[PDB]
Amino acid sequence: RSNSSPLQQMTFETSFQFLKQATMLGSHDELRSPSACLVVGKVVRGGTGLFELKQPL
Amino acid sequence: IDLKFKEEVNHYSNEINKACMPFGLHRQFPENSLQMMVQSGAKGSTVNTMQISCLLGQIELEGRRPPLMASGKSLPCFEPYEFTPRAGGFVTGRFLTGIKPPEFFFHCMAGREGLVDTAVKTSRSGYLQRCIIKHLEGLVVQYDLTVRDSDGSVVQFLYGEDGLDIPKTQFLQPKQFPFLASNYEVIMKSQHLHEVLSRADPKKALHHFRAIKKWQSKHPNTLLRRGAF
Amino acid sequence: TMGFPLLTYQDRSDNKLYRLQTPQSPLVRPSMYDYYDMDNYPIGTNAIVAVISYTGYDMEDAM
Amino acid sequence: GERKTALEMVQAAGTDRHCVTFVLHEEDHTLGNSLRYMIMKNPEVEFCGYTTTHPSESKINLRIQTRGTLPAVEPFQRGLNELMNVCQHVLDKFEASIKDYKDQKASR
Amino acid sequence: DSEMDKLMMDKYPGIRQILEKKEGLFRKHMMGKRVDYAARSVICPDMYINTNEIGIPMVFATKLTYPQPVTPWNVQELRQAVINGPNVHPGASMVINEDGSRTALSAVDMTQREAVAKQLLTQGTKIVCRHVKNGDILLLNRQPTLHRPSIQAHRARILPEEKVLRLHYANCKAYNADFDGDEMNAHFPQSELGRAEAYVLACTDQQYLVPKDGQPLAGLIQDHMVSGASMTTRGCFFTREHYMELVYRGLTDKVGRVKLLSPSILKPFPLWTGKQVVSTLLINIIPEDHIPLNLSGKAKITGKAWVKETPRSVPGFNPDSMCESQVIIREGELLCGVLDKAHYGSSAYGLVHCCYEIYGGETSGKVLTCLARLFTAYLQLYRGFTLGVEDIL
Amino acid sequence: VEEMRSRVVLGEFGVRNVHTTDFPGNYSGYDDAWDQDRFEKNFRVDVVHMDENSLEFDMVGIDAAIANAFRRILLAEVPTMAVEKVLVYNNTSIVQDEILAHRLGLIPIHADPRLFEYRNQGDEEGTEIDTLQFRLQVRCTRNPHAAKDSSDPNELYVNHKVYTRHMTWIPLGNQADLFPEGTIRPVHDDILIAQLRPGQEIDLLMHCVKGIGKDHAKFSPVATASYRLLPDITLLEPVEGEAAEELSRCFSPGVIEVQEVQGKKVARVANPRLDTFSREIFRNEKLKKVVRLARVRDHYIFSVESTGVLPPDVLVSEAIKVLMGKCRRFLDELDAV
Amino acid sequence: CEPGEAVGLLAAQSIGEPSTQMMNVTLGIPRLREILMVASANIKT
Amino acid sequence: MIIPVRCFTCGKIVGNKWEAYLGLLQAEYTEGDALDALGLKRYCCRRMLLAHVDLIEKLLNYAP
Amino acid sequence: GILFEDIFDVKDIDPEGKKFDRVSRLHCESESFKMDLILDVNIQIYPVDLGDKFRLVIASTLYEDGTLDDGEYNPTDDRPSRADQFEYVMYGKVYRIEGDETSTEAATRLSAYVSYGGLLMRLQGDANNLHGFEVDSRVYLLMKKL
Amino acid sequence: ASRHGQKGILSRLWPAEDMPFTESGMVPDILFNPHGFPSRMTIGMLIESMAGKSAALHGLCHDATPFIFSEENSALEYFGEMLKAAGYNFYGTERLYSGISGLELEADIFIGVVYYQRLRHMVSDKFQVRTTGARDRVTNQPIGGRNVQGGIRFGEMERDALLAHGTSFLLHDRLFNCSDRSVAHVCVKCGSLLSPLLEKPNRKYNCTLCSRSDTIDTVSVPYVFRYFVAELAAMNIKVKLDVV
RNA sequence: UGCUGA
DNA sequence: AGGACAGCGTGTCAGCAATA
Ligand SMILES: [Mg+2]
Ligand SMILES: [Zn+2]
Ligand SMILES: [Zn+2]
Repeated sequence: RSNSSPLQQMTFETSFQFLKQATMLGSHDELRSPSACLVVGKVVRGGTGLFELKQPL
Repeated sequence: IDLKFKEEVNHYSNEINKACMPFGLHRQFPENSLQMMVQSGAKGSTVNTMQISCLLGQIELEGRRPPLMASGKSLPCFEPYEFTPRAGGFVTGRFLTGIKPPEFFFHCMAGREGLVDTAVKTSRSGYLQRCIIKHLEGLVVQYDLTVRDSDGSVVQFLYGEDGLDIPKTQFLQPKQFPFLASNYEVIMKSQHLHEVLSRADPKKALHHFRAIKKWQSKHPNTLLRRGAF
Repeated sequence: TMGFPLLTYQDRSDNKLYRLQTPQSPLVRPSMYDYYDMDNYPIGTNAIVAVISYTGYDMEDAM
Repeated sequence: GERKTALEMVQAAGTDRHCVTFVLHEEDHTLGNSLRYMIMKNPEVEFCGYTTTHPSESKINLRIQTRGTLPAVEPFQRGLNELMNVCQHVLDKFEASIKDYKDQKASR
Repeated sequence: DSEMDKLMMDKYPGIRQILEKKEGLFRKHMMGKRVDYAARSVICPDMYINTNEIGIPMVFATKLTYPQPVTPWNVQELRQAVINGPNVHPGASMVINEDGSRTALSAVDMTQREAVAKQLLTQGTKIVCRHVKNGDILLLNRQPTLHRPSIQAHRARILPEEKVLRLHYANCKAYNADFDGDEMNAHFPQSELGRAEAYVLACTDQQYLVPKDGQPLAGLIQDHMVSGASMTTRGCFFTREHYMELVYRGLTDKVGRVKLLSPSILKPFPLWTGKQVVSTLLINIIPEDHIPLNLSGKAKITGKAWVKETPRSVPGFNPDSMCESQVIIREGELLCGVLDKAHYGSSAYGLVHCCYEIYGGETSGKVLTCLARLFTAYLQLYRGFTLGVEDIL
Repeated sequence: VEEMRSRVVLGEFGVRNVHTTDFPGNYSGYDDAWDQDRFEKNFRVDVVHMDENSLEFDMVGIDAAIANAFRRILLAEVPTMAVEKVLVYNNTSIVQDEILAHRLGLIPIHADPRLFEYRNQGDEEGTEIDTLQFRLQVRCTRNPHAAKDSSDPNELYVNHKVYTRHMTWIPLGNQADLFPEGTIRPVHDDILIAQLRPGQEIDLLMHCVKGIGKDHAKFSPVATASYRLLPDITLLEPVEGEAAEELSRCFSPGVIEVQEVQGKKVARVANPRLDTFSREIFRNEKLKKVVRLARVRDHYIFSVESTGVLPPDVLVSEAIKVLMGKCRRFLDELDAV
Repeated sequence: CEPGEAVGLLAAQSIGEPSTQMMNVTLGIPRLREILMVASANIKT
Repeated sequence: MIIPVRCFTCGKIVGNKWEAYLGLLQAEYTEGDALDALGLKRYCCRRMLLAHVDLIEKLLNYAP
Repeated sequence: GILFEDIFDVKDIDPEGKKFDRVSRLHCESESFKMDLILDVNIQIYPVDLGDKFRLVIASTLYEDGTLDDGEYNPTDDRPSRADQFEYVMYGKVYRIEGDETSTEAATRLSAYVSYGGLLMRLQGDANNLHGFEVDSRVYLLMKKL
Repeated sequence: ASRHGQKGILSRLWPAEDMPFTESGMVPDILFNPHGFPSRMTIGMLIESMAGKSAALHGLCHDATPFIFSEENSALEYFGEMLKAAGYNFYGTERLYSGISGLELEADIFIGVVYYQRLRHMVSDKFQVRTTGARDRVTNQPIGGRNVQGGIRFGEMERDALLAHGTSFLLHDRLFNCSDRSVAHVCVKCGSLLSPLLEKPNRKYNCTLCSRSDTIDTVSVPYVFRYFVAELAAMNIKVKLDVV
């Protein structure tokens, strides 16, 4: 409950209570957890994905 | 009573294992094939080697001897409230010369509780691990060596309280320096090389440790309430 | 075990039915195996087994 | 004749003629082991060893490392010849013995 | 919510049940999707493929396809693959066009595949969906995945006529595989950016140490421990021809001369020691430029296991100064010690753990492979291991 | 300072060594460079038994590598003829079609494989050069001339049991000449192929091709071709006085012949070759110290038993020639560069 | 400890694997669940 | 079902000693003496006949 | 090229009780030097008994004419004057030299440990005559009974 | 499997000329590693081998009834006497040769006759490979089973190990590209997946909620992500997503 | 839902 | 404010038949 990720926290347990909460509070998700990053099809923010590559022109 | 009974029986087994297993075997360790398989770590144990020869042991189901019936007998073959250790699951037979029917029964009880416990234990462990993994998953080491969560909350300011991930700290223990010293030429050529050793400048950290050492020299008892006044 | 399940093929129309071609009767078997004739329906074959570590492919439960 | 059921030679690092690895195809431990026994009798070879590369495949690798002078392809071609000479002698001796025994038994 | 109302019937599950449970939609189809380009089959012991390799049985290899782009430096080998066809092994099932897509070669007329072997290099280049090509990287997983070492990357050694995926026995304890019917999954990266990570990060030699306590995970098992303990014992003497053919059969060396040793006994008959076989196998594996390692430790077999007869008091002798319990490798040459599980095994600070520290994880894998082969040749050629009834008696 | 040049000594808890000390540099003076004349002088073959389908020559004075090469040639490289394809026109038997084909492949044919040749890859048809065809066509009928009896041969029997006698050779090409009438036939006329009941029929054509016992056992020409090193038994002490008989019972019975030199009984080692290694003296605890049993170094004993396709001596000759052919193939491929 | 290590997942799996596989106090997974998963003020012993 | 044609370990042909074996057992001979009189020396062959169960005689009893 | 030569006599055939198969550990003791020798010897090739003498030599070369050894084994060598007055020749390396324990005493005795593949030897005695040794040094152990 | 719980897959078919032949000419047909005994203590297999070898030798048939052989009358004594009465050795070990080197192995091997059963589980019934195939319509994911192409559920336990290695891209490639990778459109200004619209046949997307047609742009997303936006709307809940 | 495999 | 209590929870891993 003391967690800043609605997409996490609903991939764990009691997903409908945590969805009702996140919905009646307008709770915003930053897509920084591994779960929130695998739900919307992003690259996790640890290990190999932690930096850019920035090909110079 | 159960506990103070699995004791006279255990005195006789010690006397029984010692009689046969070390030197009562027909062939000894260099030339025995069972020893030299449990003794070199290939497969098995001295308690498997025994329990194949000279004793099977005291059966224990829930940490206790086999349960009694509602009339006070542990098995239809045994009088009610029979004192012999045999009636309580003390198997003196070995797999070399098989075990009798009553001992077979207790051994099956034990072997079956083992499987039941395996199933239930795994059922609980899976859930424990799922919960743990679902909470500590976003903690990664950052480029400032601090262990932060997904939202930036600093959990630790240094991973192990010193950094130093586990697999690499195996030879940094003492008692492994006489190895790094013996293999110094290979270690410098193969990894660090003369290049890194001379591209190192230790003054800032070395002076800090000198200051710490001087302080600890002037204050042997570091719990003595230092103060100006 | 794949064995000899019955004598009446052409008649059963089951779903699966595993049959072993040339079963044998154990040369070492309990006497009760002979009270309920279980050789009307054999289950395996006798093999010459050597207990030896020779190949490098028979370790950890493989044969 | 056969481009690969037979010999493929891999000269070592630096193509050392004195260290060669012959690949013999369609061969198992029979020829491998007899030829290694016949090549070990040459005092001019310092290391001879054969090995099967993998069970699924049908091929062996001989490794001959000779001394400083000879190109390690003479030891191979001489072990072959000595093994074939031994086989010819064994064949002659065995046929003569069989004939002699047949006569001794048919007479009596 | 199917169960908000308990007094109605003909009630099929609502959305709370479509989303929220182990069946659910998050713990399934969200975190546990099903994957393409993956195989699953029973695993079999190999031992004659290097520790970093998996054996693929030519039925996955002909179906698993990697979609590689056509460029000036590969258009030759890709051309052979499109010519070999969908069913011959170094072949290809399809070729994707620059703007169009999916012109399948699976025909077996052998002429249209040649009609399309041209026009390769004839925007985004044509991509040939080639088969697995004996050097590819594959992720292998056993299903109770309880640690990081349960998924490791392997190097696609293709084997003909089988339906089993063959894996070295050093990689057993990592997976907990037991060769008693042990299905295992093999995933085929398809991006060329997950291949770089399977090579660098998920590789199976970066996985030598368990992350729980840093102690080694890969090691030899069973009869590679009873073989090495009975060869490295003090009274094992080998003639020149059993010394050789035991060194070369552990090495199978492909690059460079095999550097040998001198007989320990030179006179009544030249004879070697078995510790010398392991020595000479150790000085060939260690990389040419690097120098052999020094190592001092203890053996698993206690120095008391050998005491047949009561020990008598020697006035000036510390029995442990010269015992088979102390392992002493001095410049890559084993001088004392049995080298049981304490080395070659899953125990820390042994010979292979120090090899992995000083010279890297590929050299420790090489040492494991070569030592397995040597200890197999020994039991298969000159000695034998069995377990009768006169050793349990 | 004690040399033992000729025997593989042995106790109970294991054998002493695995060497033979007859190679280059294996001694101070006893060095070797493969003296061919020394071989041709120390080699001798002695043929003990030679019934038909048996041979037991000795092959004294050869290494284990060459003996093993000969043994592995007989088991897996000497060529034989055997059924490879089966065309089944009808088969109303209890025995399946695939099982019948299998059973037919394992039947030995008396054609000599040296007059034939290997079918080229994809040569489905075959020709007089590489194939032999045989036909089994049998039908079971009740015999009209039978009483109310139950012996299966008397009634319910024209062809109750299908044997190898029922297989007939169909001369494929000009093979009727070259092969006289009885020469190409199955080796055994009594092998039970199947069993039939009235109204049941077998009808098939079998094709026999050449091949070696290496790609399938059906093509293998010997039951077994193993060898064993000649045992050696030495009485370190004169055994006598009713311990001689206990000694004579701890061995295969012919090995220790108990003579009666004086009033007392002396045991003597009459024939060491009969001994089977059973190591039953080592259980005696008083005579394990009296006898030393080992093996002669390079003195073998072979035993070849053919199935019936070729005689055993011809089998051994063709094995030696197959090894020579391997060597010559590799010599001539080396000369190709 | 290279930057990006994701050490929390390693801690999770290192506490999990040993338990999943494997006197007047509590032992085993009961105690681990009392400590980690429940954080109870009431413990059995 | 029916007698194997060749012994599995060796390859010796035992498919022609079934009826002879049955005939020597009807004459009063033990299974040991019978297997000896047929030439089955090594026990790998002796197990091939000693433990054979002829189930072709029980399948050949249901209607055509 | 000799580093040590002496005439020993076997005192104990295997005191520790560890018994290997073809190897026997002799505990000898020099004469006229009172040096000590522990020696693992392959007794299947070279039987040794109690109360037996033997002349023992340690060398760094077998040529006894100065030329160093090349570290390569040729059974085909054409220089055949290498020491052959000796029945049992070994070849190992010294892996440990340790001055004796006694402090406050002269105690200038050294124990040199040599390994011969797997057959260890220990030579203990006055340092004055064990100077030729040094760790990692290859040495031949020639022996000849008397 | 044997009659004593000693199961095991068939790993090799060893050539008949590479098998260790015995001094009697025989050659085993099953090779059983001797390391299954020490931890499993199936001493009944070691007695069945000797009993069956004695049976095959003497033409007998011994019984293996439990509780018929005591400590005083042992089974090993009985069957070793039977063997020694046939010319073999008490302890049941006959010495073999190496079929590969041709030398008599130093150890004498324990050989005998045991009764093997063949189990009903074959690799031919338990092997699966899926590439592409029935994509489940509700989630656009591989179908499963073995009868169709049948995919392998990845699972929540496995993604955790793949990210421990820090191989984010392998975990990205696998899930997104081998599973539901879709290419949806969003009202970038209003952040709704549901809003973008296609004209009946140019087919330029136009937002239904706000009439702007040039705001719409594509975003890579899964189908179960779209399925979840649909399910959440089936309740009046709104998922407003911020496009960048 | 009854089975089965690790 | 001492309770009484009603209320949610999870639960390793893949196959087959078959049938709602
Ligand atoms: Mg298993
Ligand atoms: Zn046989
Ligand atoms: Zn809008």
